[PDB]
Amino acid sequence: PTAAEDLRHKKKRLTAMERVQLFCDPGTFRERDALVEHECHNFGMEKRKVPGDGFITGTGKVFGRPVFLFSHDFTVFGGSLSRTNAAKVVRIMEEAAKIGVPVIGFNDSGGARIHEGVDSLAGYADIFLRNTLFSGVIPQISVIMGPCAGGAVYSPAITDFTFMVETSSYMFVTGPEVVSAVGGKLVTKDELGGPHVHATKSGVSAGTFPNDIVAMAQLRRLYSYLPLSNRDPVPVLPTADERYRDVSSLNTVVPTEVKEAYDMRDVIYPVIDHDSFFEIQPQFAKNIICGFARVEGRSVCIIANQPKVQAGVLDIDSSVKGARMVRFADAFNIPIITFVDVPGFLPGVQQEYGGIIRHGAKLLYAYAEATVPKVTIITRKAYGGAYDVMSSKHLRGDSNYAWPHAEIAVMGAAGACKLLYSKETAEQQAQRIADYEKTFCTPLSAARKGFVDAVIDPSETRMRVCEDLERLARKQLQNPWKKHGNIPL
Amino acid sequence: DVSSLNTVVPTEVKEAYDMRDVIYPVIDHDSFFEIQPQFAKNIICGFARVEGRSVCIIANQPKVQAGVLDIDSSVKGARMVRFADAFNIPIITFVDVPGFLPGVQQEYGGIIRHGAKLLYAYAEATVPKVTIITRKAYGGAYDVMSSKHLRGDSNYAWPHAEIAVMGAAGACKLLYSKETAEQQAQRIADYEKTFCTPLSAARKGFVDAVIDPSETRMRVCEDLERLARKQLQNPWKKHGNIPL
Amino acid sequence: IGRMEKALDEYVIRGLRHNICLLRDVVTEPRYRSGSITTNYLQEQYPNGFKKAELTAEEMQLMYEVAACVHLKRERLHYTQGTAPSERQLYLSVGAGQEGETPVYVRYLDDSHFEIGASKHGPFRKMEVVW
Ligand SMILES: O=CCCCC[C@@H]1SC[C@@H]2NC(=O)N[C@@H]21
Ligand SMILES: O=CCCCC[C@@H]1SC[C@@H]2NC(=O)N[C@@H]21
Repeated sequence: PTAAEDLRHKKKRLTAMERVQLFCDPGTFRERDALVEHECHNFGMEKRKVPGDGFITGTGKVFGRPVFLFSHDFTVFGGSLSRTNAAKVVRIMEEAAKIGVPVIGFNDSGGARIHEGVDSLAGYADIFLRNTLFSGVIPQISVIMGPCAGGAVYSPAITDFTFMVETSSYMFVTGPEVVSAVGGKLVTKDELGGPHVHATKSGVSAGTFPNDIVAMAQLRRLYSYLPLSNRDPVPVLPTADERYRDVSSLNTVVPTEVKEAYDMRDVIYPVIDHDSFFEIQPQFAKNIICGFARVEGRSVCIIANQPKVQAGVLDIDSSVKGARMVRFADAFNIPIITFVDVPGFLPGVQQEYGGIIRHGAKLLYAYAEATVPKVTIITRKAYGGAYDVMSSKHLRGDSNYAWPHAEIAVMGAAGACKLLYSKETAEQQAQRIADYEKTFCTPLSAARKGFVDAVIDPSETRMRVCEDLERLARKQLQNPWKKHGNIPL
Repeated sequence: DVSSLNTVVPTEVKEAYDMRDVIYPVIDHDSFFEIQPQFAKNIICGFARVEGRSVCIIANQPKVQAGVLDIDSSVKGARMVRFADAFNIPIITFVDVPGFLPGVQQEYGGIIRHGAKLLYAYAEATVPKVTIITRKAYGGAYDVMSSKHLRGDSNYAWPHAEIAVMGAAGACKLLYSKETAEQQAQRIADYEKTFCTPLSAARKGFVDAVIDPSETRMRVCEDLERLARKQLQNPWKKHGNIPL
Repeated sequence: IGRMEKALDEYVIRGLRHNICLLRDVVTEPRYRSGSITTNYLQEQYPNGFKKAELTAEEMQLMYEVAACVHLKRERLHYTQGTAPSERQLYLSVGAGQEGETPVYVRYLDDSHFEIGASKHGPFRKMEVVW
């Protein structure tokens, strides 16, 4: 019996129920509500009632841990929401708020249902309020499998992570017809809101998958990292890997020349456990890396610069990416580990015309507000305000480390030499820049002041990180009483 | 395996059955401790274990007086629910009620006060609740016996249930004042067919799902395992004001 | 030679390419094990570029079995406490077009022992994998 799904598969596409079956465990899905009708009675809609009413909501179970989910249905009315569709979603989110369980939704709606009038707006508003209230209480993940247009786009935005499917998905606020009507330009749906556009240009989508099957397979892996609720502790899984594994290849990663580049992944991979990195937003703002990883069987958060791309310089997009990652990680009590290599901020008129001052402050706010244990490692250099922003010791950092060839200075040697000698005799470059770099572009001064705990061999990083992260397991820090902060938007 | 539940409910609507035949299969073997066994026999209350954890049982009984709510039954159920909630004990209820007991003595004795106690106890409670509607639920009795709107966790019904405002006769009378005589035969049957069935209540969203009677143990164990860590709180009060 | 064969496969090199495939193919060739060779041997046996020899049916079957065992072992790691499975039915097929769908079972009787078979109600072999 394979009835009524032949029409769907013929278009090389899967069904909502099949997606739900693929996500959860083999036999642990219990559909909650299945016999519900729209009761519209307008515009010749009194007929063609549907039992499911276009939504599939259940409970399920992943890796032995509970979950909640819902999936849109494209065959029935195009997946449009109504006064009645939104009730099921509201009930699921409320139940997942009472119990410490997350929510995952597979969006496929074609837009609002016009035949209901303003009831669709009512349902949208209720879903928006539930998302707003419960953000930071239970993790929310959203996946977009098909078209997603109109005002329905906003609820995925408030969710913590949004993923996209490559061939047959798109998302935008207004359709290309209106764009043609007002501006006069003919742009296709994919050219407007395709997965690539949101992966590279707008920065909304947190990832892209080639197929639905791969999407489910990796969504399970992502779910294996998250904590169940706000009050539950960070999960710890058994692992045969051990902190005594030898990592001596880190002694040679940093080149002896100051103008040559290297890949920061060569430093990230040895420290964490084998094959346990899940990069977030891999194709957007490549000069910074963010993602999840495990250290001795417990999930941690990774944020590191990359001198491979644009000399590892902070920017607007990198600031937004890092700020969102830090805020989410702190909201759910996940340790943060950072690797620092920054020469400063990206210079340019477009930057000031785009508001670098606002955006660069977001990362600093996220780092200063955080109360989870932090570990910082300075590999090569840290200059100016970039050193302050990237989790400096003064921002209530727990432990800070440096490598023997690091440099921590106010600015580059040339600018310091220029400002320290206004009209000093010519040729001052040769006998002053070298001396200043020798005397003050070294971690000795910063260690004398007390800004780094110790200068360590690069081969001891795994040992030190495991020791510190084990000791810091029970830190309790609290901020002054506030209704909420006022972050620079 | 519990497949004997498929046959407990008779196919006639005027025949009676023993609710213990439904209570005993779901709970673990030889683990029932009835409370007040000889008083207000139309309602059963007691303690029982489900998968090794103690729960509270409150069910109607159509054997005695057609399973009709009353003063004494209301007091008994109210006290049991209040005690069970005070100490964080899950509550499981089985529903079969045609309404309240009609009589002058009842109003002369204050049915209004006493019947409100059970409703207050059910609404105030914050422990996980599971409700199963076997055959019927009419009028305010459906509201009182842990309906889904009183912050109930999960509600289930059996395929031959009935959830209506009142009996078919009264509805037919009120819906057609002076309609042509013999209206009984071609109206009561139609109304009972169309609206005395769980399809309408399922359409509205008042029952989670319609289940086979053989899956009750599975569903109850699953729900009671999942609901182990619910945290609900009432608004701040020095204390309530229950109708004494 | 056998020693070399075995020792070639245990040389883990990551971060750059190498010619171990050529050495393996040359050693495994029956011409090399015949006893005598020549100095024009290489280009005589490699006329157009280089193309590594393929796998026989039993080798590919063994690779399938080991892949299924590894998949199950790594799957059991992620589950919490005792809520973990012990048997599945997998469908292995190499290539982008699923060439040669081979149903496989697995039982995981111990930490490093399985009961691989064709499917359910099929004879089992009880191989061993240590990884
Ligand atoms: O010496 C002249 C140019 C030096 C730029 C050095 C890098 S480029 C971006 C960033 N902004 C700075 O002031 N320094 C760094
Ligand atoms: O049809 C006439 C009598 C129907 C009574 C049905 C039962 S008796 C007690 C309870 N109260 C009602 O209104 N209906 C039920």
